[PDB]
Amino acid sequence: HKKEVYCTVITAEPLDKLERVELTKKAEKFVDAGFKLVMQEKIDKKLLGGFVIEFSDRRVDMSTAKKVEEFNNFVNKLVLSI
Amino acid sequence: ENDVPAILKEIDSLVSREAVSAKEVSDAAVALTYLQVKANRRLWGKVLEKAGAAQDYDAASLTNLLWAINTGGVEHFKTVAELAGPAVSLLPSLSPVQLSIVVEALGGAGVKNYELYNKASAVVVSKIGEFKPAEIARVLYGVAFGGVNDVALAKAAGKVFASTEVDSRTAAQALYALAKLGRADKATVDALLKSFKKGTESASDAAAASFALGSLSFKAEKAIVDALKASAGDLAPAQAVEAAYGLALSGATDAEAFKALFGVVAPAIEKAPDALEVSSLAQLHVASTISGAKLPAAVGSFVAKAFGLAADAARLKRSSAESALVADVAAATAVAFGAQYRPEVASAVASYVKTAPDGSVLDIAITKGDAKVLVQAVPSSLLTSTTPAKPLGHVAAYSKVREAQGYAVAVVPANEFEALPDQKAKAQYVLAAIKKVAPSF
Amino acid sequence: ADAKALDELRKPKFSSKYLIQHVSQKLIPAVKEWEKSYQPPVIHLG
Amino acid sequence: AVSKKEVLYFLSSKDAESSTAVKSYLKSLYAGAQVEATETDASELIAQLEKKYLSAQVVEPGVHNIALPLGESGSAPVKRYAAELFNLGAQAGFECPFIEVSKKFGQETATSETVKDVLNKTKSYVSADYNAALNEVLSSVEAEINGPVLFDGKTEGFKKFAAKAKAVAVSRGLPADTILAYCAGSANEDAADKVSKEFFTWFESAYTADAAAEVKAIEAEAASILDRHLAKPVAQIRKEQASAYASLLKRAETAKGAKWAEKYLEDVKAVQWFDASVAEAPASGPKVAA
Amino acid sequence: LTTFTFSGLQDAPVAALSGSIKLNVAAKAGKAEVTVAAGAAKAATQVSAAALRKLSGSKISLAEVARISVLHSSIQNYLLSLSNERYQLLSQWPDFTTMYGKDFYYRAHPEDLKKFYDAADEYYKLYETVTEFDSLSALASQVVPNYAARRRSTVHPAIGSTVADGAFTNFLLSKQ
Repeated sequence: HKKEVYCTVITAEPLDKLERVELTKKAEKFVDAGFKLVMQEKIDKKLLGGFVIEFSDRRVDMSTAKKVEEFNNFVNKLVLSI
Repeated sequence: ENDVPAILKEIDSLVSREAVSAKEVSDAAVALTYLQVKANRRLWGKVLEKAGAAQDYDAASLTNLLWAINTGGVEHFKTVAELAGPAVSLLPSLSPVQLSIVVEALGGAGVKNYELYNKASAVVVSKIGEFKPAEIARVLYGVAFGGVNDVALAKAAGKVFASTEVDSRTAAQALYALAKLGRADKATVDALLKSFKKGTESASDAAAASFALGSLSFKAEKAIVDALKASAGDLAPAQAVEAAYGLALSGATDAEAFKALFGVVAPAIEKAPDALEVSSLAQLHVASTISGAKLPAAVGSFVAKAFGLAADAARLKRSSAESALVADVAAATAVAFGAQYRPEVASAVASYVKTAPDGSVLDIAITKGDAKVLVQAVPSSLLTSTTPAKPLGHVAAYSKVREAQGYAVAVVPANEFEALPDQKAKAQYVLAAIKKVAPSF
Repeated sequence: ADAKALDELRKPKFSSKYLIQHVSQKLIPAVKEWEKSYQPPVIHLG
Repeated sequence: AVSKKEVLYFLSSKDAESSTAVKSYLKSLYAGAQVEATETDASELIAQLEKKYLSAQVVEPGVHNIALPLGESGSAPVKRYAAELFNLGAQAGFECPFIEVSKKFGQETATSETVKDVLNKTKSYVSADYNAALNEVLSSVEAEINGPVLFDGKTEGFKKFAAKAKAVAVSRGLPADTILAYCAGSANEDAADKVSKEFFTWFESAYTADAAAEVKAIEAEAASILDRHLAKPVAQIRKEQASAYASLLKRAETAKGAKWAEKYLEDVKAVQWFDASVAEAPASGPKVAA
Repeated sequence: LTTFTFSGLQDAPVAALSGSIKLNVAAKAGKAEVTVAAGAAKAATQVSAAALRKLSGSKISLAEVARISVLHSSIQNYLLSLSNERYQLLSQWPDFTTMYGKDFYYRAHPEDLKKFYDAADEYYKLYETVTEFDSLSALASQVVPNYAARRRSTVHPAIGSTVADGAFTNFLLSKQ
């Protein structure tokens, strides 16, 4: 009924408030509609940067550790393909 | 009775044999140096091949062959660097003059033999009274250009150069060694400059002393710039580049010496632009910019483009500590200009990366209207190795050449910036430097 | 052409330098367009 | 030609074809061509991959220009070989090997809170003997404190692990006090000079030992290859090498338009030129235009 | 070699050390007369200190002219030295052809004689395969690539086990 979805956002560092509003505007595009987003902040320093949004239904891994791992896998698949 | 191709033919038949001992190779190299053989490269190749193959080296043949290699201008790193084995095995058997010549040749060639330079520096500082000042100047030049930052030998040599009067060639060699070591002592360099009053035996001595004064951010001697003005034609174009570069870095205003040096080096680029290294053409652009003396227009545009190339090449192959320092100084510059949140800091740091007019990349370049500020982070590699730790002459060189492109250059050294405990104090330091250089920002 | 210059004769013959240059020229723009087209997928937990 | 990043990596090089490319670029600039603006873009991951491949393009011809000191007496040919590899790494944009592998240790375990994750993520760069000894030390310290040792550096468990690790490092031959005091620095420059001389004694011994180990491996491989070669009759050797040469030419001639295959066939032609130039005059050697 | 060199007539050699070539210099104030004699050839010139200082202004960069590469030539030279060692042990072989006569044929057991002739053919095979020196270059091409793959390290071309072990001591025994 009410357009509220609960999520857990995990970052490497404690959030700045401009970082908070930019992350909120980034994470409002993963929800279905103009839903209000009630996030909970956590800290994981194994994440190097970015964020991991943990919904109950789904996961969005926009961390930089997942990015460099996808980078290394893509580079390895190209240099073994060539 | 007097035939130089015939004696070269006999030397070539001597070094083409099946078994040539080290005495014969040493004598062939010494004769090739005394005959001043530069056009016959294959004869020097045969001599260096037989020098590499020779296995019975005593003190005299090793010393004479290393003298001949160092004096003839013959560089082949494999043979000379494998000649360090005879040097280490004969180092107790060497006299002070022979140890001097051997360490000078193996250091000027660039041999990375830490055991050789450590044992030689231990020999020299162990008995410093047995060595006369030309010998400790050659050993200091050897351990300096062999990659050893031996400050015990530099202190002992500075004590001797303050106590004993030296020749101008000895002082120029010692200044060149201290300029590679990055030691801007005022006790030693003042003695080595007061020795530069009896004239110069060679123009390469005055050129090396001028380059060494410009590197250590001293001011030019009038005798050195006068000896460079008198005999500028005795230099190679790369030596003329380093002479004019050290004169411009030292702050000399003698337009006649710069005119002579540029008239030496500028037809060499017109004959072959690709003859000199790009670092030498960048040094020529620095000298032409700071001195203000002109060049030919094609030569001036070419050395401007080559300065852009050399700055870009020094930025691409930059050390990682210098990259971290540039990132830290850029973050402090972003915080000093009104960024208290991490995305604002990252966006400002990425916005500071701008393209120079000569095609190179400036890391921290802020513009306001028509005013430009270039924050220049200086790593510890470009600082003076002595305990005051000032930036070297190349830092002021880059500052003056960027100022000629209309950039107010704020110099941020590594020690002063990394002395601060937090980012707010670092932003205060960077903002104080920018306000000291350009108060409009 | 029976005599060659020293700068032509100094180079080693069978090095993998042009293989590395070819792999770099095929790898760098492709990984650039991967970098500009990067979007992390939405992983469903279950 | 070059993509203008290649020429910037080849400015400080001493390799032959890179120097001819740099010289032709400088002649083109003296002709009056404008220098292309260097790119002020690319992400850190994209920039580091380009740097890796450009440094490989500098290292690969320069490795082939270095004579291996095979079957030599004395430490000076091995020191020449190590010095040439050092200067080649400096020409390709690397720092000192000590600093460059310390970068790898700091990069691979930048986010590691325990010592076991450090020993498992830097496993490729540390010897298996030293890694196993440090793992036994870590298991002993985790047994005595009944807790995982953390990588903070101020806990007492890490201090006990660091004491026993300094013990095993001294036992394996590494003067860990000298290595620590060199990277830590000193207040006066004289004590720093003493520590630096002891460190560079260790460091020269270390890279001489690694280069001598590489030379011994190449020597043993060449002796093994020659023994299995000399076990054969002559005709089998001739047909095997002719078949391998024909297959390599067929692999190079399958690719047309590739730069590497064009350079491969040009180098085959230059080897044939070398053989013809030696055949014209065997006592003088190859004809060098001078 | 560096840009400025400071060696010349100052501490120069005055005499040759071998009898194959004779050197006599006469060093006056800033100048010298050199006489070099080898065989029937003699040369007597006059060299200043400034000329010897000008001599190292232009560098002679001596460089190897190799068939394939300096690395390949070093590997092939080591293969040639090992083939020389096997050639020595094959040259210490006994002369079996001194026992090819019919008296040695008919005094001998027939199976021992066939063993002897097979041993002679085995020597001819070994000597023909050790003198196949033109194969050695191809053997060098079997050593070059893998070694080169060890030199294309992502850390450094000159990194080894001991340097990385000492750097790991510095990394671990320091905090974080």
